[PDB]
Amino acid sequence: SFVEMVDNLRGKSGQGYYVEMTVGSPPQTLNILVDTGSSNFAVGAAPHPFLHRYYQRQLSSTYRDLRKGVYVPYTQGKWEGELGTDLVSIPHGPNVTVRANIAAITESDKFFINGSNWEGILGLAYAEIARPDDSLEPFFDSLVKQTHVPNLFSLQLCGAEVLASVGGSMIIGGIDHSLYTGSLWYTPIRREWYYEVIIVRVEINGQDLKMDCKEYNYDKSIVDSGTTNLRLPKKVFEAAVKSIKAASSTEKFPDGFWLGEQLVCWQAGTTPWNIFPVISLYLMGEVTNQSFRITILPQQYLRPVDCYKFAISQSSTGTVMGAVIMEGFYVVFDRARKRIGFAVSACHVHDEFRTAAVEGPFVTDCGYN
Ligand SMILES: CN1C(=O)[C@@](c2ccncc2)(c2cccc(-c3cc(F)ccc3F)c2)N=C1N
Repeated sequence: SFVEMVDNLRGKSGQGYYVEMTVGSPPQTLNILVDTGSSNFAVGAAPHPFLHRYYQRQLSSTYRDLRKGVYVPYTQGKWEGELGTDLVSIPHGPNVTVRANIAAITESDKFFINGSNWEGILGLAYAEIARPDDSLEPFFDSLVKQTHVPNLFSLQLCGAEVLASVGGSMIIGGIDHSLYTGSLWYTPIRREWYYEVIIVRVEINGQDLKMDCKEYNYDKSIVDSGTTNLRLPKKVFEAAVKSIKAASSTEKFPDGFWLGEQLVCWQAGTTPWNIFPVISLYLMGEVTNQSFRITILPQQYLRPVDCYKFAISQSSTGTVMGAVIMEGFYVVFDRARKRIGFAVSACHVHDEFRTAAVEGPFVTDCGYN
């Protein structure tokens, strides 16, 4: 039952959310980043300065070598490992054990994070973007094929001298109605690689950015629990920042802040949330000319570091709806029906004049790549 999966996620602000897993026999306990933006189950499997524990294949009686290496250079860094399979469970998840592919990371650069408290990544996206190629079955595919767990999972990410601690829930194989209020609205998964969606309109304090919607999805828009910020294509970013600056003009900030590098501080409970506007993303609906909107507050896009960082930033690889977006909502990754549902989260942070919202329908191609 889903009650035992509630609060099964933990994290530090800006360093992702992780779920506890065990790998091998006897079971080796590891904290694993829940990542909808990649498709490899990849776990530290050798000593590293930021790892205080790692996967030791030699200690597992059930480990099987696939006799194949994997090398994954990526923009910000890289990881490299060796492929194999082993038994995998999620203690506070479905009561099942599955044989899954595991990339045992032997070498990496700027991949692991100092103090994050996770030792690997659970890529929940689709085979198309798996490394080295799409023949390496992702964890969730193996889980569904090997067990009777329904082809669906949902994420409630709650957020918040030491980085603030965050919590949330990953409900595997269904939807926990206690985790949200109001209605669930669904946007189609445009293609099964990333969790790609289409944004058809963007509003800052009710004011339409009035861009050709192709810009919003140039060259794609994805939902990514493995990204902290709301990331926007350059032209949309600039337009968004312009509008946000204007709405909050009363107070004045350094452009280092708007560039998401500098933090700004008020002291304990004086933060002027009301001076910052709400942001609405309209997502394509299940019905052609129909859309719905998710609206987030400054409490979501200014993330605590008294002090905050502007968690909206520029992207050259399309829109990324990261934690900043997801923390307002209960997000259903309905793989079986090729759609992503959004509803107001029971845990989303807000005040007594505003609240995050999911609302539809609104009547309204925008697909780019
Ligand atoms: C964009 N993106 C990545 O770059 C990657 C990844 C996955 C697999 N292969 C290459 C890159 C990743 C790797 C490591 C850490 C983090 C990370 C996650 C957080 F939530 C916060 C801070 C972090 F640094 C993210 N996952 C995703 N979605």
